Amino acid sequence: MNLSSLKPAEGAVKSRKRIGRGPGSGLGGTSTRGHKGAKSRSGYSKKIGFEGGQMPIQRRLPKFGFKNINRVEYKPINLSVLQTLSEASVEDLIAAGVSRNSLVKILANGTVTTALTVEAHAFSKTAEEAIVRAGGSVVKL
Amino acid sequence: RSELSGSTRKLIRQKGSGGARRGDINSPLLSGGARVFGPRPRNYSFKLNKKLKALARRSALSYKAKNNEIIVVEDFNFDAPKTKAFKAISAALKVGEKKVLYVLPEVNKNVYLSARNLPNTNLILANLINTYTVLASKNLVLTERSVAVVNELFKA
Amino acid sequence: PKLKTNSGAKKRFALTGTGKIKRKHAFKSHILTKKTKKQKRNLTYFSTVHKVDENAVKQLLCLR
Amino acid sequence: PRSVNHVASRAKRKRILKLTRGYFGARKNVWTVAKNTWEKGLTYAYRDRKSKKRNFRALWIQRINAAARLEGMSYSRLMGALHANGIEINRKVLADLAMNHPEAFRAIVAKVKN
RNA sequence: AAUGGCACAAGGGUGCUUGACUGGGAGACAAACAAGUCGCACAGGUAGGAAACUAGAGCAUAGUGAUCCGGUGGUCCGC
RNA sequence: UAUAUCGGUAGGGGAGCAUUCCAGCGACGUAGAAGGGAAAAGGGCGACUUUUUCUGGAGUUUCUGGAAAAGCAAA
RNA sequence: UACCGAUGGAGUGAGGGCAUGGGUGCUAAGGUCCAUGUCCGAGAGGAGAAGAAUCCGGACCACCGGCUAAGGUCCCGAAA
RNA sequence: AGGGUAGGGGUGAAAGGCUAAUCAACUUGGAGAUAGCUCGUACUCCCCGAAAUGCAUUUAGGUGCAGCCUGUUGGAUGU
RNA sequence: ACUGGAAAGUAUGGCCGAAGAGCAUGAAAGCUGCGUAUCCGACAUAUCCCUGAGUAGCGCGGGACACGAAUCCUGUGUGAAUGGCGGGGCCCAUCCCGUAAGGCUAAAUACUCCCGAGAGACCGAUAGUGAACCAGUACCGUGAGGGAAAGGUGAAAAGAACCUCGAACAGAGGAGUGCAAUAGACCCUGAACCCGUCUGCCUACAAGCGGUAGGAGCGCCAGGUGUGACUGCGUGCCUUUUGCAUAAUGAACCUACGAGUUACUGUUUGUGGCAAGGUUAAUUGUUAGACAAGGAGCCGAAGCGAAAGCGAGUCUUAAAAGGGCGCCAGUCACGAGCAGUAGACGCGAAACCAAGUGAUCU
RNA sequence: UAAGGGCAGACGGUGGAUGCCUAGGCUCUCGGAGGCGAAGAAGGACGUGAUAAGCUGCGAAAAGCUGCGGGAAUCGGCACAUACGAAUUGAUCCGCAGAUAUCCGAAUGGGGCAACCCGUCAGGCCCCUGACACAUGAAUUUUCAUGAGCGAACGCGGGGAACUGAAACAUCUCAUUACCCGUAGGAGAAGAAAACAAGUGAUUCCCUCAGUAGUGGCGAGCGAACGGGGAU
Ligand SMILES: [K+]
Ligand SMILES: [K+]
Ligand SMILES: [K+]
Ligand SMILES: [K+]
Ligand SMILES: [K+]
Ligand SMILES: [K+]
Ligand SMILES: [K+]
Ligand SMILES: [K+]
Ligand SMILES: [K+]
Ligand SMILES: [K+]
Ligand SMILES: [Mg+2]
Ligand SMILES: [Mg+2]
Ligand SMILES: [Mg+2]
Ligand SMILES: [Mg+2]
Ligand SMILES: [Mg+2]
Ligand SMILES: [Mg+2]
Ligand SMILES: [Mg+2]
Ligand SMILES: [Mg+2]
Ligand SMILES: [Mg+2]
Ligand SMILES: [Mg+2]
Ligand SMILES: [Mg+2]
Ligand SMILES: [Mg+2]
Ligand SMILES: [Mg+2]
Ligand SMILES: [Mg+2]
Ligand SMILES: [Mg+2]
Ligand SMILES: [Mg+2]
Ligand SMILES: [Mg+2]
Ligand SMILES: [Mg+2]
Ligand SMILES: [Mg+2]
Ligand SMILES: [Mg+2]
Ligand SMILES: [Mg+2]
Ligand SMILES: [Mg+2]
Ligand SMILES: [Mg+2]
Ligand SMILES: [Mg+2]
Ligand SMILES: [Mg+2]
Ligand SMILES: [Mg+2]
Ligand SMILES: [Mg+2]
Ligand SMILES: [Mg+2]
Ligand SMILES: [Mg+2]
Ligand SMILES: [Mg+2]
Ligand SMILES: [Mg+2]
Ligand SMILES: [Mg+2]
Ligand SMILES: [Mg+2]
Ligand SMILES: [Mg+2]
Ligand SMILES: [Mg+2]
Ligand SMILES: [Mg+2]
Ligand SMILES: [Mg+2]
Ligand SMILES: [Mg+2]
Ligand SMILES: [Mg+2]
Ligand SMILES: [Mg+2]
Ligand SMILES: [Mg+2]
Ligand SMILES: [Mg+2]
Ligand SMILES: [Mg+2]
Ligand SMILES: [Mg+2]
Ligand SMILES: [Mg+2]
Ligand SMILES: [Mg+2]
Ligand SMILES: [Mg+2]
Ligand code: NA
Ligand code: NA
Ligand code: NA
Ligand code: NA
Ligand code: NA
Ligand code: NA
Repeated sequence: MNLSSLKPAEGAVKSRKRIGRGPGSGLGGTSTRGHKGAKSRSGYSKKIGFEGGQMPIQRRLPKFGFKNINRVEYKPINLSVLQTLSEASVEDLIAAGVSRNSLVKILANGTVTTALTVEAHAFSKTAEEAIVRAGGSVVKL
Repeated sequence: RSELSGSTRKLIRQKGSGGARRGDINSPLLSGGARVFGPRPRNYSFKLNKKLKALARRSALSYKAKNNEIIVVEDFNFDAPKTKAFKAISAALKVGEKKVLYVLPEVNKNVYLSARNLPNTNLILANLINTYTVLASKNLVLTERSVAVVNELFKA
Repeated sequence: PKLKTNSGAKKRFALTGTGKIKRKHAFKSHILTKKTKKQKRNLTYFSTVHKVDENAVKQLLCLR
Repeated sequence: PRSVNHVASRAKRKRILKLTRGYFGARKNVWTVAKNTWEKGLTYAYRDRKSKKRNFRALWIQRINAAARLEGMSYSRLMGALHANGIEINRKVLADLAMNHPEAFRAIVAKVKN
């Protein structure tokens, strides 16, 4: 193709819907709005959380809990991806190839099965036991 | 309606006059009234992914190569601007009938001045190649340095 | 303009792992000697928003 | 850009108004009146295409009745006899023979006169 | 209140008692939602009883009302 | 290829026509453009489209894609 | 032959007549309130003189072909 | 003849009279106030096709959620 | 050379090009004119020991801060310290940070009555400014104020000498000009409604939405076209309704005008690019919108718990899977649907408030 | 027999649709510039041409006067005009610099119903005319300098609604908006820690943080900052 025979992919562009333009289109007259009432008028809008005057669910239910400000949340990294990164080293904690100046916690879902010394901010007890069983070490710093 | 110059006074009293009820003179129903849902100033730019743009560029170049409109020529310079010399170059390359696009490695002011007045000729730098410009011309002419630049800068 | 979250909804609802809405049962604040122990424990437990009330709770939470 | 389809909008009306020639008074040329008249006529035409078949069958039956009474029978007796004998000539052909080929109608009647 | 149930009584007495329990809710009924109803298993420690067994209040169905803000008792987080 | 199906208001879905402008590719025009009158023909169907002639006396248009001040019978 | 899950878009939330079972009313109302069907609503065609829902019958388009329904066959008006 | 009293303000031998043919003022602006109300809503062909019920509501000619329609999908079950 | 009233058109054959932008010219011009690319050019006149007291702080009443009673401000009443003093969301202690009650300060930012040069998938005379022209004019009002309609002969006025009818150009018929006067001053084109004349057919015994389906005769020009004796069927349309020929609503008619649009943010979906990753924003560089940079940020990648926290587990428990929630391909765009915020499909109140104009009527 | 009528075609009338056309609008970009005025403004009144002036220009020197530079044959403005003149001893025109510049208007000698009436003191004419001066207020020591009024938006400051939303409404919202008033500049404001934070290092603006923390008849709603990336 050139500029003279351009063609979009099949089904990529669709024509817009145009209402209030006659009977044959199926969208004229009342123009998809029904007959009367509030919803038929220009400028009608739905009040969010309004149910006709019945007490809404967001007022019927109670508030609960609180959110801690200084919440230390770790990014989880598992043994399976540790072994995947190991199989193209034996000294992890690079982890940029991920995170971006974050705190990392090593978790035990797969298996290490290698001899690695892993440096991370946190480990689980199962993860520590797994890496030491496979013959590794932890640097919790 | 809010930008017309008439006043907001009720033209006729609400009841009793025997005609249609009327508000102010800026109504779209009245001759000289408001334009409803007319044009507003707009910005038509949108985003395409960089990799999508690169793919489109390479597709245009591949299409030119497959359809055999790419001619590689030697680099040339002009001591003084001269339209006749560029016309002769186009005639010798057999590109002077339809639209042609020459791709140059650098500015080459004398060459640009020479090609300025020719009607079916376009010039472009190698590093500024885009899909529209590549596709808009029947013939593509490259120099050796332009080929090197395009290969280095638009690969994969 | 960007959509604004409803403050009451953001104080009353929470998202679960598989995109469900977590909520607290509401009949247990101040008349509890009369009620039944099993009733009170079932109101203590954390419930989920009904499917018909979903997308309304989502509109309140800005479809999040 | 600004788009006003002046020529197409007028041409639609002119095409329809060529169809309302011959109407009475304002119904031929006044457009809202003329367009109103033309659509009601179209509903009539749909109905009358159906009614034309009944009208022509009734005319055939009346002509066959007269010719059969000339021959000595009635329509119902003649048609019963034809159906019993298995003659498949329809009422249009029978009416045409009765009006224009009385000898052929007579031979048909004589075939089932037994 | 009315209706349904009730002789092995669910009706009436005696003795001992506090199961008018703690951790609970396989599974159902009912239902716009909110609400509502019946009901486990097993563990801990008891009451009655020779034991088996029963006891998570009352023959059952009315006896109330959300959220927000406050009060009291117990036990994780902000400066 | 068969069978089945094809009345419809509110309403949902699908596929198209015309209009103004733009890009690319083609074209037409004082040996007569657009517009206006008359006539003829066409379309699974239709929105609409071609052709002939008179008036007219200078601009118009095909296809593919793009964008809308994108269609009136009642207020 | 299209019943459920999940999702996108709705409209409707003034109903009415007939038959059947009832309440109300006066065993009145083209009355009113429920229930079960049905039709009009949103349904053209045929008979009943002319009638929203009574009787027959669900219209893709064309036909100057044929058979039937309800109901009819002395004339207006098809057929004894 | 000249002058003074200015908007719910003036003036009223009091009628809610009069205040430039306007009175339980006029002009311009906020302003396209708001109107759960009435009216109106324009090209074409094809496929499908309702409801006028329940619950709640300062609710009853409005609206929310069910019920009933439609598009696209995955399951077997619907009559 | 051809057509033409007139070539810039078409067909040949040439030339210029740092100039093939444009406008004008009797039709559409790189080479007819003004210009354009490029280069040159100004007599002037302009522009470039001390350390801030009615303070810090405090009571009462208020205000501004995102905040509807910490920091900041103060009407009223009070009132220190000089290593000391202030803040870190109310108060205390430690710690940390700072040094009030004095002042000045460019840039990056906001705007367009005005001047110069440019542009538009903006309008094209009921549009676009109210205003293309006599426009804030005419007109209306005591006043404040409100507020129109109105463009086009022809290339060139060559804008019709003279004749005829007529009192007269009132108007016309000629002649003449001109490509054209049915371009003759209201002048390009010249539609509808509405109004006439001529020709063809029908019509004075006939009764309802005016059509529709049949069907002679007559009349025109070779199977077309006009009319329509006579026959069957037929209570307009819109809207609102359980239901409208309805004696419910609405329209004199025609032409023109007139009503789901756009922005942002979500969500679903069609189609795409990359893919365990996906994507840049503001902005910057080069040449002049394009190309390249820019990873801040956002989403995904692990959940459970109010939370500390633990983690394919976790919460509840003294403990038990006894129960709950979880384990057992995304992301960025383009097109479309829908939602919210904006006047948000259009027209329509009675009113409310602010600032002005009116006692020439009464 | 058509008094009249109906339908069709042709040809006219009216009217001004449509098509084509337009420098008249609309939205912007870039670069400048961002005032005018007591040396009298903006905006007006009356005049001014050979011939009445509707616009334009100009001001009793009145479609114009002078000089320098540019240029070289027509010019004497426009509303479909002629006459009569100017001009190669260089008109007209163009750039720059000058001259004149009535009356009103802040209006300023006093008044006043704008474009008018009436004056005083000195000076030059002869009841009456032409050139001066003669306002106020804050500075200055009578002299001197400034100010006043008008005007686009943007800035700062003083006052400050309501309709509306909350499906009623009073806290709240609309909104520290409309509007009134005062006052700068080419920009203004802010700005150099008695700061943020739990290491940074003055202001201002942009992208994020984030519809997050908070706030709220905890309703409708409102809504940061730290940090990070930039402009500077
Ligand atoms: K309609
Ligand atoms: K209530
Ligand atoms: K055109
Ligand atoms: K009913
Ligand atoms: K209630
Ligand atoms: K002409
Ligand atoms: K012309
Ligand atoms: K005409
Ligand atoms: K008829
Ligand atoms: K009436
Ligand atoms: Mg429909
Ligand atoms: Mg509705
Ligand atoms: Mg309606
Ligand atoms: Mg209704
Ligand atoms: Mg409205
Ligand atoms: Mg107003
Ligand atoms: Mg307009
Ligand atoms: Mg539109
Ligand atoms: Mg039949
Ligand atoms: Mg059918
Ligand atoms: Mg259908
Ligand atoms: Mg012709
Ligand atoms: Mg339109
Ligand atoms: Mg129209
Ligand atoms: Mg209702
Ligand atoms: Mg009802
Ligand atoms: Mg009834
Ligand atoms: Mg209805
Ligand atoms: Mg039906
Ligand atoms: Mg039969
Ligand atoms: Mg008969
Ligand atoms: Mg009274
Ligand atoms: Mg009066
Ligand atoms: Mg407002
Ligand atoms: Mg209004
Ligand atoms: Mg409303
Ligand atoms: Mg169907
Ligand atoms: Mg609903
Ligand atoms: Mg030229
Ligand atoms: Mg106009
Ligand atoms: Mg006369
Ligand atoms: Mg003509
Ligand atoms: Mg004409
Ligand atoms: Mg008779
Ligand atoms: Mg007769
Ligand atoms: Mg009624
Ligand atoms: Mg009827
Ligand atoms: Mg009405
Ligand atoms: Mg009427
Ligand atoms: Mg009517
Ligand atoms: Mg009408
Ligand atoms: Mg009309
Ligand atoms: Mg006649
Ligand atoms: Mg005519
Ligand atoms: Mg003088
Ligand atoms: Mg004075
Ligand atoms: Mg309210
Ligand atoms: Na559709
Ligand atoms: Na021409
Ligand atoms: Na004449
Ligand atoms: Na009328
Ligand atoms: Na006649
Ligand atoms: Na004076």
